Amino acid sequence: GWVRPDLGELSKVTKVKTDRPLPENPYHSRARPEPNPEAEGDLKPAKHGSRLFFWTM
Amino acid sequence: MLKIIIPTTMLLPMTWMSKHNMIWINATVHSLLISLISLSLLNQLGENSLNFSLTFFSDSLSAPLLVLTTWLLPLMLMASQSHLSKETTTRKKLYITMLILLQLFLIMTFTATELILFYILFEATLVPTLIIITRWGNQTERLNAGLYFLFYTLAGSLPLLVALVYIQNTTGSLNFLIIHYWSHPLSNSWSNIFMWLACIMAFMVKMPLYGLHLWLPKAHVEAPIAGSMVLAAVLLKLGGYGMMRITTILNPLTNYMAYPFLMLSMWGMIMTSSICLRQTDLKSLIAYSSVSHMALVIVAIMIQTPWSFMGATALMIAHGLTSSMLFCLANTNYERVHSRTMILARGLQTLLPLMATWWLVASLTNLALPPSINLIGELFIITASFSWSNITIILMGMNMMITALYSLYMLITTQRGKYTHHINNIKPSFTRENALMALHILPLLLLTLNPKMILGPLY
Ligand SMILES: CCCCCCCCCCCCCCCCC[C@@H](O)O[C@H](CO[C@H](O)CCCCCCCCCCCCCCC)COP(=O)(O)OCC[N+](C)(C)C
Repeated sequence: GWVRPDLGELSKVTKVKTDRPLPENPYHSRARPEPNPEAEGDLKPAKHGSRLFFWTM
Repeated sequence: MLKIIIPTTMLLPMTWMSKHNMIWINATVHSLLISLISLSLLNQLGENSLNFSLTFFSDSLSAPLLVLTTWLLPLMLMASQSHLSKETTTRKKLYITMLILLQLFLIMTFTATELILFYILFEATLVPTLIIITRWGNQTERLNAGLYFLFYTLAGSLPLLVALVYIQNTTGSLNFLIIHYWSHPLSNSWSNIFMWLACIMAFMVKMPLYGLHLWLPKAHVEAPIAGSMVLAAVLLKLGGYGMMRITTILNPLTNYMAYPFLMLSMWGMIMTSSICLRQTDLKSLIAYSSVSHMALVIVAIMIQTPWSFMGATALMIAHGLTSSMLFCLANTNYERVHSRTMILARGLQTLLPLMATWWLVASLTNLALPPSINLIGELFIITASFSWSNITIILMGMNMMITALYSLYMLITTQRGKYTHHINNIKPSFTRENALMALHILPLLLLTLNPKMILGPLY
């Protein structure tokens, strides 16, 4: 009683019932380094301007 | 301080929009008015200074130099009126533009609260003088002179710039006030020795120092009359002003480092005074005399005592006026004879008596006759040097004797004796020339009435 599969049936993506636990870290990755402080705040004018040599602005 | 700077800038549009025959009159009138305005910076304080703004400040070392700088421009215009008569209107206006630009650069240089701003303007002055020398000079050597006058200066000035920026990386400021208040001792190290040399040599080459003085006779002999006037009166004093300003951060290394420069100055003043005795050129003689006087000023600044600084200020002002007068007298002779050789036109006292009187007064003030401010500066420097070491009196006395000798030699060669027979084009002196000499000489004899005005901030 074997019915031969039709065209494009064995290439389907199918689902599997498994009790094997999902590997939580399959890549064996380390801990990612902490990001940069990403500072945030409100802009204010430069203190005494450019402060380049004799320029007052 | 803008009440002086803005009118000087307005001198340019007023010059360029003037009529073809009104440039000299307008320039002279408004330059005299600017001098009168600048004369109110002489009201100085015994406290710190006249700190107008963050960019410009006034001092009792700065104010006499500023007044002299403003007063020199009208005289330069009067002196240049004659030999530029056959000149096109555009080129006369360009000459006046060069003079005005030089005054503006000098005025901003002398106030200049910043050392980098001071350096920038101190070197900006180099361009108009170079153009004046290489463009409106008569001889073929002017170009060569300009080259010398340029590269010497830059040879000393590029290291200074490096040192300057280096200092701001360590101190954090180049403002004179913060530099003075936060000064710390300079250790006796190789790095500090080379920093000292970089700080000093730029101002030393411009005095000029005896070893590095070769550019000056070339530049003065080759330049036109106004160029010679401004070189001898103001541009030589930039080195003295800069040294007095910058030696505040060079202690205590100045005690050791000053010895070669002190020896060079004390011997080269004798050397140049003796050179003046054998000189066939008036302009060259006056240039060498200037070298001797500035050698004395270098000694004063290196000794670095209150009396030294007072004498240096007085001598700088007095020499500026006297040397400008001497160059003007020699130029009046040259515009008649076209030779510039001292031995050629002789016995001019018989033909031009009032100009002979002007010659006598200029020679007396170059000779440091008391109570002229020339002798006030001379005597203060000599007393400070005597306290520094009692053996300096030998060299100072020799310098005084040789100075009297060549001054009276120059007077006697040109004014006394018999007139040259074949010279018959000697015209009576003009009102312009007599007024030029008077406007040089009356300020000196007036300044001897109020010497504290030119004795500097240590008075
Ligand atoms: C040419 C026209 C005029 C131009 C300007 C001339 C003025 C420039 C002169 C430079 C001033 C002197 C330079 C250094 C002075 C320091 C004293 C030192 O030289 O003497 C001894 C130093 O000993 C020897 O001199 C070492 C240096 C020898 C090498 C220098 C070459 C000598 C002649 C070269 C002259 C050429 C000058 C122009 C170059 C272009 C001291 O013994 P010491 O206790 O150990 O050192 C103490 C200093 N420390 C603590 C910083 C180390």
